[PDB]
Amino acid sequence: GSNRSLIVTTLLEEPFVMFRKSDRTLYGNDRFEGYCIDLLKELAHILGFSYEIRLVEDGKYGAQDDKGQWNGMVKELIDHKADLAVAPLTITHVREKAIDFSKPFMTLGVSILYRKGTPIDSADDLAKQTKIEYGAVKDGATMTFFKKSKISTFEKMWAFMSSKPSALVKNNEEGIQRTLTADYALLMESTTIEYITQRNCNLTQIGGLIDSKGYGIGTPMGSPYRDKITIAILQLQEEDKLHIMKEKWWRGSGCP
Ligand SMILES: C[C@H](C[C@H](N)C(=O)[O-])C(=O)O
Ligand SMILES: [Cl-]
Ligand SMILES: [Zn+2]
Ligand SMILES: [Zn+2]
Repeated sequence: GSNRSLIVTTLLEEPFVMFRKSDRTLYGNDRFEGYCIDLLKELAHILGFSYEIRLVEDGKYGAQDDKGQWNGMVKELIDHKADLAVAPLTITHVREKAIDFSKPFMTLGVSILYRKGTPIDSADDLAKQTKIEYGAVKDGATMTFFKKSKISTFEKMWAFMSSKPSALVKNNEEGIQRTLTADYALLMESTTIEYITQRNCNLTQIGGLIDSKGYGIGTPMGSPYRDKITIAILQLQEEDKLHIMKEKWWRGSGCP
């Protein structure tokens, strides 16, 4: 064991982690802002560590291939290339077999992003039909949810998605654009839907939450920092700081 700064793996995703806008050019950690950047700053202060933020090269959250090999931030942790993954990283039972998670700092569920004014009201309506395309981000928790479901409705939807080489999108930005340009609904985590629908009055959430889960800080399996981060998250919750941080970055814009 050594004393050194922690390496934090992450990726770009609004409003969690973004390149802050400046016209003096910025280096290192100073390049970044967002809810997860604030959370990291608070966790580092409480626990007393310095750190360096590195974007994950493949830009992916993490999913397993047919051989069982991981990619994205999960793989960085597995390979011990980072000490912490600080991102909107969904805690899943499958991922827990490969990495460790703090307790959640945010909770959420899968829901549906679609246009307003349609008669679609639930995931069942989407599995019912064919005119409206639907999908999710590739190599993500939401995709894995459908690929692994044993509920008929979601097995059907996975068959649909999986077979269309367009429905599984590279990231949230491309999914949002598809919703804006084609007859397409995005399966998407509810926190990000809240973020988008507060800023785009022509989009809405369709239905409620299809499941319930949390975002946690990821560590390599067995890391001593996992329980420390958990304790610090509980302190930030008790101090009201996770509340302030959410409302800081989910500020919202006027939608009549
Ligand atoms: C984009 C998002 C990624 C998700 N937060 C994950 O950790 O895999 C999703 O899958 O819906
Ligand atoms: Cl980087
Ligand atoms: Zn290690
Ligand atoms: Zn409040």
